[PDB]
Amino acid sequence: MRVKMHVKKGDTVLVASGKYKGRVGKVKEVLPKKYAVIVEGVNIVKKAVRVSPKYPQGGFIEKEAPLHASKVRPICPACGKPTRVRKKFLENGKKIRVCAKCGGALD
Amino acid sequence: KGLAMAVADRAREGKLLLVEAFAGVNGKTKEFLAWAKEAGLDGSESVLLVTGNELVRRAARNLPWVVTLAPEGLNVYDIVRTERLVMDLDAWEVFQNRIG
Amino acid sequence: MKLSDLRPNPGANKRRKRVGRGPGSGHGKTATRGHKGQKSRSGGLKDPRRFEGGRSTTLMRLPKRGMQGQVPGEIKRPRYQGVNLKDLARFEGEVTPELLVRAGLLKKGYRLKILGEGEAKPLKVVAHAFSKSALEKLKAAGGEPVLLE
Amino acid sequence: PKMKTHKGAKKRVKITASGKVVAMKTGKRHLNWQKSGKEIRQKGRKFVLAKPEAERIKLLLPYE
RNA sequence: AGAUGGUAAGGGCCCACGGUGGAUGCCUCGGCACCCGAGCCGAUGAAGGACGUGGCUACCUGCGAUAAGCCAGGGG
RNA sequence: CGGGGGGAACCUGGGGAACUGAAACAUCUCAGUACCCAGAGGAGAGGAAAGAGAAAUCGACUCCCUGAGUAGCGGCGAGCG
RNA sequence: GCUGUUGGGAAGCAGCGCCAGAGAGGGUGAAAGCCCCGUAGGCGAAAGGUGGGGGGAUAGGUGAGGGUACCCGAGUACCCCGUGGUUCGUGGAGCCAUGGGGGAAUCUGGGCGGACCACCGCCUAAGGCUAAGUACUCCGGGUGACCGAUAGCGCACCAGUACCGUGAGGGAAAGGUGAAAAGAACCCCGGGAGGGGAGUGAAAUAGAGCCUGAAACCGUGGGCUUACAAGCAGUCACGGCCCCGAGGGGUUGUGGCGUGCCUAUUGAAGCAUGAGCCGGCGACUCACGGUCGUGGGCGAGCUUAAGCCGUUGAGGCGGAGGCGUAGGGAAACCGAGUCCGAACAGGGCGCAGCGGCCGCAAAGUCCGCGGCCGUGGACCCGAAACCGGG
RNA sequence: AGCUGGGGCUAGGAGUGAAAAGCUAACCGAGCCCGGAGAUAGCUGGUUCUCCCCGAAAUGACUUUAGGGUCAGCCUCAGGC
RNA sequence: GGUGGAGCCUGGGAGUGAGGGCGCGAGCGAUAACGUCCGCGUCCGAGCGCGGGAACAACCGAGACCGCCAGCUAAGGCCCC
RNA sequence: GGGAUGACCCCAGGCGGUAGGGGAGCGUUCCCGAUGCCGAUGAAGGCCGACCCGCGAGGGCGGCUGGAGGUAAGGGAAGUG
RNA sequence: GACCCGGUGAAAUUGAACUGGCCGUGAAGAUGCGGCCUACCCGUGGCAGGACGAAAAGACCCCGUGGAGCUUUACUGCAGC
Ligand SMILES: NC(=[NH2+])NCCC[C@H](N)C(=O)O
Ligand SMILES: [Mg+2]
Ligand SMILES: [Mg+2]
Ligand SMILES: [Mg+2]
Ligand SMILES: [Mg+2]
Ligand SMILES: [Mg+2]
Ligand SMILES: [Mg+2]
Ligand SMILES: [Mg+2]
Ligand SMILES: [Mg+2]
Ligand SMILES: [Mg+2]
Ligand SMILES: [Mg+2]
Ligand SMILES: [Mg+2]
Ligand SMILES: [Mg+2]
Ligand SMILES: [Mg+2]
Ligand SMILES: [Mg+2]
Ligand SMILES: [Mg+2]
Ligand SMILES: [Mg+2]
Ligand SMILES: [Mg+2]
Ligand SMILES: [Mg+2]
Ligand SMILES: [Mg+2]
Ligand SMILES: [Mg+2]
Ligand SMILES: [Mg+2]
Ligand SMILES: [Mg+2]
Ligand SMILES: [Mg+2]
Ligand SMILES: [Mg+2]
Ligand SMILES: [Mg+2]
Ligand SMILES: [Mg+2]
Ligand SMILES: [Mg+2]
Ligand SMILES: [Mg+2]
Ligand SMILES: [Mg+2]
Ligand SMILES: [Mg+2]
Ligand SMILES: [Mg+2]
Ligand SMILES: [Mg+2]
Ligand SMILES: [Mg+2]
Ligand SMILES: [Mg+2]
Ligand SMILES: [Mg+2]
Ligand SMILES: [Mg+2]
Ligand SMILES: [Mg+2]
Ligand SMILES: [Mg+2]
Ligand SMILES: [Mg+2]
Ligand SMILES: [Mg+2]
Ligand SMILES: [Mg+2]
Ligand SMILES: [Mg+2]
Ligand SMILES: [Mg+2]
Ligand SMILES: [Mg+2]
Ligand SMILES: [Mg+2]
Ligand SMILES: [Mg+2]
Ligand SMILES: [Mg+2]
Ligand SMILES: [Mg+2]
Ligand SMILES: [Mg+2]
Ligand SMILES: [Mg+2]
Ligand SMILES: [Mg+2]
Ligand SMILES: [Mg+2]
Ligand SMILES: [Mg+2]
Ligand SMILES: [Mg+2]
Ligand SMILES: [Mg+2]
Ligand SMILES: [Mg+2]
Ligand SMILES: [Mg+2]
Ligand SMILES: [Mg+2]
Ligand SMILES: [Mg+2]
Ligand SMILES: [Mg+2]
Ligand SMILES: [Mg+2]
Ligand SMILES: [Mg+2]
Ligand SMILES: [Mg+2]
Ligand SMILES: [Mg+2]
Ligand SMILES: [Mg+2]
Ligand SMILES: [Mg+2]
Ligand SMILES: [Mg+2]
Ligand SMILES: [Mg+2]
Ligand SMILES: [Mg+2]
Ligand SMILES: [Mg+2]
Ligand SMILES: [Mg+2]
Ligand SMILES: [Mg+2]
Ligand SMILES: [Mg+2]
Ligand SMILES: [Mg+2]
Ligand SMILES: [Mg+2]
Ligand SMILES: [Mg+2]
Ligand SMILES: [Mg+2]
Ligand SMILES: [Mg+2]
Ligand SMILES: [Mg+2]
Ligand SMILES: [Mg+2]
Ligand SMILES: [Mg+2]
Ligand SMILES: [Mg+2]
Ligand SMILES: [Mg+2]
Ligand SMILES: [Mg+2]
Ligand SMILES: [Mg+2]
Ligand SMILES: [Mg+2]
Ligand SMILES: [Mg+2]
Ligand SMILES: [Mg+2]
Ligand SMILES: [Mg+2]
Ligand SMILES: [Mg+2]
Ligand SMILES: [Mg+2]
Ligand SMILES: [Mg+2]
Ligand SMILES: [Mg+2]
Ligand SMILES: [Mg+2]
Ligand SMILES: [Mg+2]
Ligand SMILES: [Mg+2]
Ligand SMILES: [Mg+2]
Ligand SMILES: [Mg+2]
Ligand SMILES: [Mg+2]
Ligand SMILES: [Mg+2]
Ligand SMILES: [Mg+2]
Ligand SMILES: [Mg+2]
Ligand SMILES: [Mg+2]
Ligand SMILES: [Mg+2]
Ligand SMILES: [Mg+2]
Ligand SMILES: [Mg+2]
Ligand SMILES: [Mg+2]
Ligand SMILES: [Mg+2]
Ligand SMILES: [Mg+2]
Ligand SMILES: [Mg+2]
Ligand SMILES: [Mg+2]
Ligand SMILES: [Mg+2]
Ligand SMILES: [Mg+2]
Ligand SMILES: [Mg+2]
Ligand SMILES: [Mg+2]
Ligand SMILES: [Mg+2]
Ligand SMILES: [Mg+2]
Ligand SMILES: [Mg+2]
Ligand SMILES: [Mg+2]
Ligand SMILES: [Mg+2]
Ligand SMILES: [Mg+2]
Ligand SMILES: [Mg+2]
Ligand SMILES: [Mg+2]
Ligand SMILES: [Mg+2]
Ligand SMILES: [Mg+2]
Ligand SMILES: [Mg+2]
Ligand SMILES: [Mg+2]
Ligand SMILES: [Mg+2]
Ligand SMILES: [Mg+2]
Ligand SMILES: [Mg+2]
Ligand SMILES: [Mg+2]
Ligand SMILES: [Mg+2]
Ligand SMILES: [Mg+2]
Ligand SMILES: [Mg+2]
Ligand SMILES: [Mg+2]
Ligand SMILES: [Mg+2]
Ligand SMILES: [Mg+2]
Ligand SMILES: [Mg+2]
Ligand SMILES: [Mg+2]
Ligand SMILES: [Mg+2]
Ligand SMILES: [Mg+2]
Ligand SMILES: [Mg+2]
Ligand SMILES: [Mg+2]
Ligand SMILES: [Mg+2]
Ligand SMILES: [Mg+2]
Ligand SMILES: [Mg+2]
Ligand SMILES: [Mg+2]
Ligand SMILES: [Mg+2]
Ligand SMILES: [Mg+2]
Ligand SMILES: [Mg+2]
Ligand SMILES: [Mg+2]
Ligand SMILES: [Mg+2]
Ligand SMILES: [Mg+2]
Ligand SMILES: [Mg+2]
Ligand SMILES: [Mg+2]
Ligand SMILES: [Mg+2]
Ligand SMILES: [Mg+2]
Ligand SMILES: [Mg+2]
Ligand SMILES: [Mg+2]
Ligand SMILES: [Mg+2]
Ligand SMILES: [Mg+2]
Ligand SMILES: [Mg+2]
Ligand SMILES: [Mg+2]
Ligand SMILES: [Mg+2]
Ligand SMILES: [Mg+2]
Ligand SMILES: [Mg+2]
Ligand SMILES: [Mg+2]
Ligand SMILES: [Mg+2]
Ligand SMILES: [Mg+2]
Ligand SMILES: [Mg+2]
Ligand SMILES: [Mg+2]
Ligand SMILES: [Mg+2]
Ligand SMILES: [Mg+2]
Ligand SMILES: [Mg+2]
Ligand SMILES: [Mg+2]
Ligand SMILES: [Mg+2]
Ligand SMILES: [Mg+2]
Ligand SMILES: [Mg+2]
Ligand SMILES: [Mg+2]
Ligand SMILES: [Mg+2]
Ligand SMILES: [Mg+2]
Ligand SMILES: [Mg+2]
Ligand SMILES: [Mg+2]
Ligand SMILES: [Mg+2]
Ligand SMILES: [Mg+2]
Ligand SMILES: [Mg+2]
Ligand SMILES: [Mg+2]
Ligand SMILES: [Mg+2]
Ligand SMILES: [Mg+2]
Ligand SMILES: [Mg+2]
Ligand SMILES: [Mg+2]
Ligand SMILES: [Mg+2]
Ligand SMILES: [Mg+2]
Ligand SMILES: [Mg+2]
Ligand SMILES: [Mg+2]
Ligand SMILES: [Mg+2]
Ligand SMILES: [Mg+2]
Ligand SMILES: [Mg+2]
Ligand SMILES: [Mg+2]
Ligand SMILES: [Mg+2]
Ligand SMILES: [Mg+2]
Ligand SMILES: [Mg+2]
Ligand SMILES: [Mg+2]
Ligand SMILES: [Mg+2]
Ligand SMILES: [Mg+2]
Ligand SMILES: [Mg+2]
Ligand SMILES: [Mg+2]
Ligand SMILES: [Mg+2]
Ligand SMILES: [Mg+2]
Ligand SMILES: [Mg+2]
Ligand SMILES: [Mg+2]
Ligand SMILES: [Mg+2]
Ligand SMILES: [Mg+2]
Ligand SMILES: [Mg+2]
Ligand SMILES: [Mg+2]
Ligand SMILES: [Mg+2]
Ligand SMILES: [Mg+2]
Ligand SMILES: [Mg+2]
Ligand SMILES: [Mg+2]
Ligand SMILES: [Mg+2]
Ligand SMILES: [Mg+2]
Ligand SMILES: [Mg+2]
Ligand SMILES: [Mg+2]
Ligand SMILES: [Mg+2]
Ligand SMILES: [Mg+2]
Ligand SMILES: [Mg+2]
Ligand SMILES: [Mg+2]
Ligand SMILES: [Mg+2]
Ligand SMILES: [Mg+2]
Ligand SMILES: [Mg+2]
Ligand SMILES: [Mg+2]
Ligand SMILES: [Mg+2]
Ligand SMILES: [Mg+2]
Ligand SMILES: [Mg+2]
Ligand SMILES: [Mg+2]
Ligand SMILES: [Mg+2]
Ligand SMILES: [Mg+2]
Ligand SMILES: [Mg+2]
Ligand SMILES: [Mg+2]
Ligand SMILES: [Mg+2]
Ligand SMILES: [Mg+2]
Ligand SMILES: [Mg+2]
Ligand SMILES: [Mg+2]
Ligand SMILES: [Mg+2]
Ligand SMILES: [Mg+2]
Ligand SMILES: [Mg+2]
Ligand SMILES: [Mg+2]
Ligand SMILES: [Mg+2]
Ligand SMILES: [Mg+2]
Ligand SMILES: [Mg+2]
Ligand SMILES: [Mg+2]
Ligand SMILES: [Mg+2]
Ligand SMILES: [Mg+2]
Ligand SMILES: [Mg+2]
Ligand SMILES: [Zn+2]
Repeated sequence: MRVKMHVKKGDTVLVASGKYKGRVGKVKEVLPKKYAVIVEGVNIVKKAVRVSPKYPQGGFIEKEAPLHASKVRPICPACGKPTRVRKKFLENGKKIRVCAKCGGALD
Repeated sequence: KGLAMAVADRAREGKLLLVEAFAGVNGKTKEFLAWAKEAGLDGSESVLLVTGNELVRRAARNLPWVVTLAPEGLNVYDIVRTERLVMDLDAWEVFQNRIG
Repeated sequence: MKLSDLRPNPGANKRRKRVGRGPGSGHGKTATRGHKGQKSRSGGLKDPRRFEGGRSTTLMRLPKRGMQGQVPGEIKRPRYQGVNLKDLARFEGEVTPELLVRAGLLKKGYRLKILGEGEAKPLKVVAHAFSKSALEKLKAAGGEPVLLE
Repeated sequence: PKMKTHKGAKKRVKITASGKVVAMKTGKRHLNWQKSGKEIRQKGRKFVLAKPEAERIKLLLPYE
C-alpha cells in the first residue's frame, strides 16, 4: 500500500553509509518510489547542461543526488544522537516518532 | 533401532548429558546461556536440546548452535547433525519407552 | 558419529546403466539393443512369456483340466487350515483357533484342523478336525482333544 | 498397474511346491479309437514341462 | 662451363589486436508443481467488447458525457 | 414472482465413434473413454432398503484403503474385472 | 553497534559491546542477528461478506391391549418378445432398468435369496427431499534436492500481439548500462551518421547498436613459408630461418609412410546414405506389479495400507489385511502324506543348520539399491491413412 | 446451349458435375482446421564421458513364417562342484 | 596323460537367427559364373592393424598393452627405384 | 609367495576385437555437510599455458579478462556428456 | 542481352580440399590405391566430356500379414423395399 519511510522531509538526518558517511543535514526531499532521499550538500554531483536559455554559457551545475533510505538515519533533537525510530502511542491516541536512545520526539 | 544406535554413539563419546530440570529459565534466551555456561555448554559444540518444557525450547531455539525438539520428535538425523545431546529425564524417560 | 561418517555399506547403492553415451561406456550408439529388428524398435516385442512368432503357443496347446468355475461364481463351504503338532510345542495349556491366529499360525476365516507331523503334548486342544495320526499321538500323549461344531 | 494373472494358464497348468510346471498330457481328446491302451493310459497323466517353457508359464502366474 | 641465394601477384600455418555474432557464467518481474484458503456472475443488464475520456496524449492502465474520476465510513 | 446468457476445468443426464490391441480380422478390445447436446452447483450425483447374502448375521448413501487382479467374464484368444 | 582500517563503496579484517518467544528470507555502493522492509510474539474493523461453532426461538416429534378387514403409490407388479447395465460375450442367465403385447392384488398381499419347484429366511417397489465426509482449480496465499530467457506457461518485455489464413484456426521473435545518469556541456572533421580531445565513473573494447562476450565468419600488422610442383593435407627423421632463456615453442624445404567421420553392408576412400560451418535444444525414464542379484532389520515369524495424533523439513500411532508356516487332487476329501487304483503293487507331484542352553547361520519377510520383464506414448523424430465435432 | 455485375442456395462419403473421378480457396480416388493424439509403423534413420576383462551369430525346428519373432545353439556375470 | 579365459550344474543379461572368400567332397549349372545349395576346415566378418603379394577384406607370413636411433627370424626377397 | 589380509615388494603368465556381457572411474544440475569455509588482496564464466598429478575422461597451478558469486573430505537424487 | 566501367547485389549447392592423363586395381565405371607419362603460380571469356554432376528418402519392381479408391454370384453386416 504505502512505502515505509522512517525519515521525512525535512528532519535532520545522519548519512549513515556511503561516500559522504558521517555528514549531517536536512532532508531536502523524499522519493518513496525509488525509496531514496536527497540531503542538503550530500551526494553532490556535477552534471552537464546544454547552452540553453535556462543555462546560458553551458557549463555544468552541481546537483544534489538521491540516496537509498537505508543509508540515512535521523538525529534526535534531544540527545542529538542518531537513533532508531520507535513509535509512541500518546493519549490522543495519536502515534508519534520518538528516539530509542532517549524518549525524545522527532516530528 | 537407529534411534537407539544414534544416542549410544554420543554416549560412547560422553557427548550425551541429562538434567533434572533447568534451574532458572523462563522464556528468555539469556536466561539459558547463563545456565548452559554452568553446564559446560560453551557454544563451541552444536547441541540437540530435547525436552518438553516449552519455555526452555523457546529460550534457545534462536541459538545458532542449539537444535530444539520435543522428546516426542527425537530423530537420528538431528542427533547426528549435532555434536552433543541433552535431555530431560522426562525426555529421557519417554525415549526409553519408545526404543523398548 | 557424523554425517560425513555415514556411508552405505559397499555395494548397497550401485550405480546405473546409462546406454547411449559414447564409445567408451561400451553402451553407445545402438544402446546395447542390437541392430534393427522389432526388438530394437520402440515398444518392442509382444509378451515373450507367451507369444512365439505366430505358431500356436505352448500354453494354448496344452489341455485344460478340472472345473473352471461358473457364475455367480465361487461356492462358500467351510475352509480348513491344518497346523502340525511340532508347531504347537511353543504353547502351554489350552490351544484354540484364536490364539493360533494371534500367534501367526492359523489364518482368519479358515477353520482349525490339527496335523500330526511332530509330537503331541498333554495339552487341551480345541479345533474343528484332527487327523487319524494326530489323534493317536494326541490321546497317547495324555492330551484332551476337543472338537467343535 | 499391478499385473494380471493369465487365466489361459491357471486353467491348464499348476505350479508345484518346488517351482515346477505340471500340465495334463496332450493327445487323448479325440481320435482315440485305434490308439493303444498304453497310449490312452499314459496320456491320462501330468508331465513336468520343459524348464524353459515352464519358467515362462510362471511369470504369467505372479500371485499363485 | 658449374653450382647456390634474394622476388610474392596471391595463397598457407602460427602469434597480437580488433569487427561480427550472442553461446557461457551470475541475475530475475515471470513461469511449473504440490498443500491450504476460497468459490459463482447475470433483465438492479452478466462474461467480453466498441467508442470515448487528461490542458498538450500514439499505446498501456484506470474511468464512463459526473469519464486517471463524485459522495460517505474506516485505515494510513 | 421466475426463466433466457457466461464460467478454467471438476459433476450428472440424452447421445456417442475411430485409430489402435487382438502381431490379419468380423464377435471382442480401445470404451460408453474422446467428442456433441441439455442441466446444476459451489460443489454435482447418490442416498434412509421391495438392499446385501449365509454370518442363523449386517443395517441409507458417498469417498479412500483392503478384500483382489480373488470370484467370475472371454473368437476361455487379446484381454475385461 | 559504535569506532579504526583497505576500498569507489564495508556488510570485509581488527577492538570492545549488545538482542534474541526474533540467527526465515530480502535489501542497503561488497559478505550486516542489532541500517531499511521484515521475522518470533502480540493488536486490529465503523461498513459489506461468511458464519458448518455458541445461545434462542419456531414448523415438527410420542402411549397400550381388543375387535373391525377401508387404505397402504397402475397400463405399474407379472408372463412372453426385442435390448441396456452388472464380472456375466445366450451361457444353466437370475437380479436392475424398459421400447412392444397381454394384464392383478392390498398383509391370507407381493418383490428377493442366480433358470425352475418346495422348505426356510430378507426385504416392503410403481411420489419426493435430505447436510458433512468426495471431485476440480479462472482466483488469493504458503512452500520446493522445480526451470533460470532455445529453459520455465504459447507471452519474464504492451501476446493470443506482430505476421500467415476468406474462415474455423495457426502463432512467433524480443529481458540485463551503472551504486547513482553523474546518459558525455563546450571545442574539433562531417550535411548527417560517426568519430577525435575535454569531462563523469572504481572500471567507457560498461557509451545507450551498452554486464560477461565464447565459436563459426571477416579484416589489419608481424614471424616462417611458397611460382617444376601431385594432394584425406597429416605422421616420423633431419636441416634452415624466427622466438624463449645439451632444453623447449612456431614454421616448412627434402626423404619415408599413408584410401576422411558416421551409416548400412558378405564387403566402402569408396562414384552407397547423412552432414556447408559454428553455438545452444536434442533420444533408454517414471508409477504400479513381477523376477533374479545385493546391503541391511527382524526371523516361524515379517510387515502394515487408508487413516488418527504430532511437527511445520520431528516423528509415533494404526494388525484391517498381504506374503510365510503343507502339500496332493478336477472335486468332495484326506493329510506328511496324497492322486490314478481292488491293492499292503508301481509311478507322478511332495515330506527331514553350526559350535561351545546359549550365542552364530538360515527358510521367510520388510525397506534400499541394481539388471531385466508385464501394462501405459515406454529409446527419440517420421508416415500414407481411420474417426469425431466445427 | 452466348458472355457478365450484383444479391442468393447446395458440401465432405456429402455438394455440383454437357462426365475429366474434373471442381469444391494455387497438390481432391473423398477439402481445411482443431481434437481422439505422443494413432500404428515387425520399415529407415538417430542415440552424447573414459579406461579395464571376456567376447559372439548370420545355424536347427516351428512360425499367413521368410529383412520380424518363441526354444535350443554360440557370448557374458555371480555362486557352487 | 592333460590345471586350461578347460569342463559339469543352478541362476541373471544379452546379442545372432542377411554371411562372405579359400581349400577338399558332392548335387544343381554347360566337367559356365566374384553363380547356387549342403558337408569338414579355415580365414574376413570382428584382424580394412603389421610384412609379402606392384597396388586388393579374406592366397603366403603373423594373433598388434605401451615406449627405444638395440638383436634374431617367417612369407618374400638381394642390378637401380 | 611374502605381510597377513590392498601397505607396497618379488617371480610367472594374460591383455587384436563389431554386435553384446561385465567392472571400475571422470565430469555436469541439484540436497544434507552449511547460521560453516572460500571471495574485492577479486566468485562463476571467458582467453592463453611449452609447468604439475592422472592410463584416459578429467583435476590443480600461473598469467590476462571478468566483476558477485562459488562451494571441500563423505554421502544422497537426476531433465546428467 | 551477352562482354568492359561506376551504383546496388541474389540462388539452389557445398564432408573437408593442396581436385591432372593412361594402363591396371578396388564393392565390378578412381582427382584421392599401385606403376608410368605429364604438369611453373592466379585468372578472364567460352564448350559441355567426367566429378556415376543438381534437384525430388525411384512413378517402374518387389517387400510390409502398410493404406486407400473402384468391383462382384468373396465373407459379414446397415439403410432401403
Ligand atoms: N520447539 C520446537 N519443537 N521447535 C522445533 C523447530 C521449529 C522450527 N523449525 C525452528 O527451527 O524454529
Ligand atoms: Mg564518521
Ligand atoms: Mg528494528
Ligand atoms: Mg549446524
Ligand atoms: Mg538455533
Ligand atoms: Mg541411483
Ligand atoms: Mg531405475
Ligand atoms: Mg560393446
Ligand atoms: Mg558396461
Ligand atoms: Mg536402436
Ligand atoms: Mg541389451
Ligand atoms: Mg537388451
Ligand atoms: Mg541402427
Ligand atoms: Mg531390423
Ligand atoms: Mg534383432
Ligand atoms: Mg514412437
Ligand atoms: Mg511393434
Ligand atoms: Mg476355482
Ligand atoms: Mg490347487
Ligand atoms: Mg488330452
Ligand atoms: Mg478320456
Ligand atoms: Mg474327453
Ligand atoms: Mg495303430
Ligand atoms: Mg493296447
Ligand atoms: Mg484310466
Ligand atoms: Mg492371492
Ligand atoms: Mg501357497
Ligand atoms: Mg608472400
Ligand atoms: Mg599483395
Ligand atoms: Mg599449402
Ligand atoms: Mg573481438
Ligand atoms: Mg553486440
Ligand atoms: Mg546458480
Ligand atoms: Mg520475483
Ligand atoms: Mg502469467
Ligand atoms: Mg492432481
Ligand atoms: Mg471465482
Ligand atoms: Mg472520498
Ligand atoms: Mg473515503
Ligand atoms: Mg479519520
Ligand atoms: Mg478519511
Ligand atoms: Mg449457467
Ligand atoms: Mg451417460
Ligand atoms: Mg456414429
Ligand atoms: Mg476397428
Ligand atoms: Mg494406441
Ligand atoms: Mg498388444
Ligand atoms: Mg491399447
Ligand atoms: Mg489391430
Ligand atoms: Mg498387429
Ligand atoms: Mg487391415
Ligand atoms: Mg467397451
Ligand atoms: Mg456422457
Ligand atoms: Mg444454450
Ligand atoms: Mg450452463
Ligand atoms: Mg465441501
Ligand atoms: Mg443435492
Ligand atoms: Mg421410505
Ligand atoms: Mg485377497
Ligand atoms: Mg493380492
Ligand atoms: Mg482357453
Ligand atoms: Mg469394458
Ligand atoms: Mg578512504
Ligand atoms: Mg564499521
Ligand atoms: Mg539470515
Ligand atoms: Mg525462523
Ligand atoms: Mg539477505
Ligand atoms: Mg554467501
Ligand atoms: Mg541482513
Ligand atoms: Mg504469527
Ligand atoms: Mg481480533
Ligand atoms: Mg405412530
Ligand atoms: Mg390401538
Ligand atoms: Mg382390506
Ligand atoms: Mg452387452
Ligand atoms: Mg445359449
Ligand atoms: Mg444380457
Ligand atoms: Mg450378484
Ligand atoms: Mg414395457
Ligand atoms: Mg406374506
Ligand atoms: Mg401371495
Ligand atoms: Mg422385481
Ligand atoms: Mg420375477
Ligand atoms: Mg425368484
Ligand atoms: Mg435376495
Ligand atoms: Mg435359490
Ligand atoms: Mg415364503
Ligand atoms: Mg433382501
Ligand atoms: Mg410402495
Ligand atoms: Mg435427488
Ligand atoms: Mg450439498
Ligand atoms: Mg459433500
Ligand atoms: Mg497459486
Ligand atoms: Mg536461480
Ligand atoms: Mg538452476
Ligand atoms: Mg531470450
Ligand atoms: Mg521463450
Ligand atoms: Mg543469457
Ligand atoms: Mg487456406
Ligand atoms: Mg489479418
Ligand atoms: Mg493452419
Ligand atoms: Mg512485442
Ligand atoms: Mg542496474
Ligand atoms: Mg558538435
Ligand atoms: Mg559542420
Ligand atoms: Mg563543417
Ligand atoms: Mg553526436
Ligand atoms: Mg566521441
Ligand atoms: Mg576521472
Ligand atoms: Mg580496485
Ligand atoms: Mg579489472
Ligand atoms: Mg572488456
Ligand atoms: Mg565494462
Ligand atoms: Mg550486475
Ligand atoms: Mg558488450
Ligand atoms: Mg562487441
Ligand atoms: Mg597476413
Ligand atoms: Mg623437369
Ligand atoms: Mg624452387
Ligand atoms: Mg632419417
Ligand atoms: Mg641454461
Ligand atoms: Mg615410395
Ligand atoms: Mg610428407
Ligand atoms: Mg594399409
Ligand atoms: Mg582399402
Ligand atoms: Mg543402405
Ligand atoms: Mg544394401
Ligand atoms: Mg575418395
Ligand atoms: Mg568422391
Ligand atoms: Mg540405404
Ligand atoms: Mg549417416
Ligand atoms: Mg541448409
Ligand atoms: Mg553443435
Ligand atoms: Mg537415449
Ligand atoms: Mg531400463
Ligand atoms: Mg517421466
Ligand atoms: Mg521403474
Ligand atoms: Mg525388481
Ligand atoms: Mg528390522
Ligand atoms: Mg510391525
Ligand atoms: Mg507316491
Ligand atoms: Mg518319490
Ligand atoms: Mg540373523
Ligand atoms: Mg528387496
Ligand atoms: Mg528379463
Ligand atoms: Mg501410453
Ligand atoms: Mg519412450
Ligand atoms: Mg516428429
Ligand atoms: Mg505420427
Ligand atoms: Mg477405411
Ligand atoms: Mg472411409
Ligand atoms: Mg451472374
Ligand atoms: Mg451470380
Ligand atoms: Mg454474391
Ligand atoms: Mg451446401
Ligand atoms: Mg470425408
Ligand atoms: Mg469431415
Ligand atoms: Mg461433419
Ligand atoms: Mg454421392
Ligand atoms: Mg483451403
Ligand atoms: Mg485446388
Ligand atoms: Mg479416403
Ligand atoms: Mg484446395
Ligand atoms: Mg475441437
Ligand atoms: Mg487412443
Ligand atoms: Mg497398421
Ligand atoms: Mg564428447
Ligand atoms: Mg538359420
Ligand atoms: Mg514349434
Ligand atoms: Mg498357419
Ligand atoms: Mg526370400
Ligand atoms: Mg535365445
Ligand atoms: Mg564362477
Ligand atoms: Mg579356473
Ligand atoms: Mg572363452
Ligand atoms: Mg568358451
Ligand atoms: Mg545364461
Ligand atoms: Mg529368420
Ligand atoms: Mg544373405
Ligand atoms: Mg538384419
Ligand atoms: Mg538364413
Ligand atoms: Mg550358408
Ligand atoms: Mg555367395
Ligand atoms: Mg578378392
Ligand atoms: Mg570354395
Ligand atoms: Mg592342394
Ligand atoms: Mg578337389
Ligand atoms: Mg568342389
Ligand atoms: Mg549331391
Ligand atoms: Mg567357382
Ligand atoms: Mg546369394
Ligand atoms: Mg543362404
Ligand atoms: Mg555383421
Ligand atoms: Mg588375417
Ligand atoms: Mg580370428
Ligand atoms: Mg588381412
Ligand atoms: Mg585399415
Ligand atoms: Mg580405411
Ligand atoms: Mg596387408
Ligand atoms: Mg601391400
Ligand atoms: Mg610394396
Ligand atoms: Mg598364435
Ligand atoms: Mg641377422
Ligand atoms: Mg623385385
Ligand atoms: Mg623409379
Ligand atoms: Mg583387450
Ligand atoms: Mg597378446
Ligand atoms: Mg582374445
Ligand atoms: Mg558392442
Ligand atoms: Mg568383474
Ligand atoms: Mg558399472
Ligand atoms: Mg561422481
Ligand atoms: Mg558433464
Ligand atoms: Mg545454507
Ligand atoms: Mg551458501
Ligand atoms: Mg575495490
Ligand atoms: Mg584483478
Ligand atoms: Mg553453476
Ligand atoms: Mg566448478
Ligand atoms: Mg578466473
Ligand atoms: Mg548476494
Ligand atoms: Mg555441494
Ligand atoms: Mg564429496
Ligand atoms: Mg546424507
Ligand atoms: Mg534431457
Ligand atoms: Mg538428455
Ligand atoms: Mg578496362
Ligand atoms: Mg559491374
Ligand atoms: Mg560420401
Ligand atoms: Mg593442380
Ligand atoms: Mg576385374
Ligand atoms: Mg579405372
Ligand atoms: Mg593416379
Ligand atoms: Mg590424378
Ligand atoms: Mg593421398
Ligand atoms: Mg596415386
Ligand atoms: Mg573458368
Ligand atoms: Mg555435356
Ligand atoms: Mg560437365
Ligand atoms: Mg552453358
Ligand atoms: Mg556426365
Ligand atoms: Mg572426377
Ligand atoms: Mg551429366
Ligand atoms: Mg524435381
Ligand atoms: Mg519421390
Ligand atoms: Mg527409400
Ligand atoms: Mg522412405
Ligand atoms: Mg526409396
Ligand atoms: Mg522407390
Ligand atoms: Mg502390397
Ligand atoms: Mg497375409
Ligand atoms: Mg509377413
Ligand atoms: Mg483392398
Ligand atoms: Mg429414403
Ligand atoms: Mg424402390
Ligand atoms: Zn534521543
